Amino acid sequence: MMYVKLISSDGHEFIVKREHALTSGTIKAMLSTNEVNFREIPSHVLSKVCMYFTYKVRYTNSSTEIPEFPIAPEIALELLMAANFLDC
Amino acid sequence: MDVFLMIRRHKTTIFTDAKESSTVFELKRIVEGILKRPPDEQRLYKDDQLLDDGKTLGECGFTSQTARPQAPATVGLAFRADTFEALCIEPFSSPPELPDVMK
Amino acid sequence: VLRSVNSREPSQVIFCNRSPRVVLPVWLNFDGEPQPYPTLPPGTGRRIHSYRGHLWLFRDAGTHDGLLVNQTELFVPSLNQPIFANITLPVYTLKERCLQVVRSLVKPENYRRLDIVRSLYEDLEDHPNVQKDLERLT
Ligand SMILES: Cc1ncsc1-c1ccc(CNC(=O)[C@@H]2C[C@@H](O)CN2C(=O)c2cccc(N)c2C)cc1
Repeated sequence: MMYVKLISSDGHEFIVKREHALTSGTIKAMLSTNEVNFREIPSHVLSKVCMYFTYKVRYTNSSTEIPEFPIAPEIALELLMAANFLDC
Repeated sequence: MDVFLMIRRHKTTIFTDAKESSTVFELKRIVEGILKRPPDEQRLYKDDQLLDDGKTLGECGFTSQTARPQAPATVGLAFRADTFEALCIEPFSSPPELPDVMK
Repeated sequence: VLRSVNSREPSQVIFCNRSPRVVLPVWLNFDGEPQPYPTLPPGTGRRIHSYRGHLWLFRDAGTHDGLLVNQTELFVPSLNQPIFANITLPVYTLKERCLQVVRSLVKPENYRRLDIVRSLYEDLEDHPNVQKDLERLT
């Protein structure tokens, strides 16, 4: 269907558009019952990953003047680790 | 004008977008298609404020410049069990302390 | 290969910084050597004198992060009314944006002290640089 579920290590369930989640080659491989469990990605990180999907779809080619994607210093290392695993 | 939202209930977070001109009821129809609960079994909130069905998202304070793709606005959600449960949103996990090397 | 053409034909340009970064314009000279030019604060514009066939690129002045100009990497002034050069942020990959934030918080001597896989230490150390972008070239 139109949406997929991404579950964080702490059990938060993130429901996102399939097309948004398929932007990650890792998630695409993990999907192929429309649900993926991330045993190592906590909610304060996975919520940011979902916000990145929305940002990327909205600002890719183009409409001009792209804002900066914000990342709080406290989440930066774990988000880097997740972006590296997800190929984001 | 598109608005970007997080519809949150307990440990569930729906990432979706809607028009600023769209209604609270139309957002319940979106929730219904995902969570399989009709609009009459739903209550939508802006912080602690119960949102009225016929009001637009824009009138409810969800604007294109505040409900951003990279920083979406939160809409609270509560279901009817028949009585409605109290609004409850589980916080996301707390980030660890900044490493010495990062501070 | 990547060098300005010595046309000697004037071309007026507007460098318009539509990014939240301090912008470093870089002119590629006749030998293909990068020449840095004065910086542009976040939302500023400058009317500058350049030449047809001259090559320019735009970087973040502090970190050397890559920027786009008219939605591409290189800007070449054409026949003139001044030519508008719209400098913007690219949609960085989440990994590249994360690497940018980590580099802004940790001194390069301290990258090795981070609890991350070796390949990430190498990604942090492989900071953006004009020379590496110029090569290649293909
Ligand atoms: C004020 C400002 N803020 C951001 S940039 C900037 C600025 C400042 C000065 C200029 C003057 N124009 C140039 O120096 C142009 C530019 C290039 O085309 C080279 N070029 C030449 O005059 C030229 C020509 C032949 C050989 C060589 N060696 C050069 C330098 C232009 C831009």
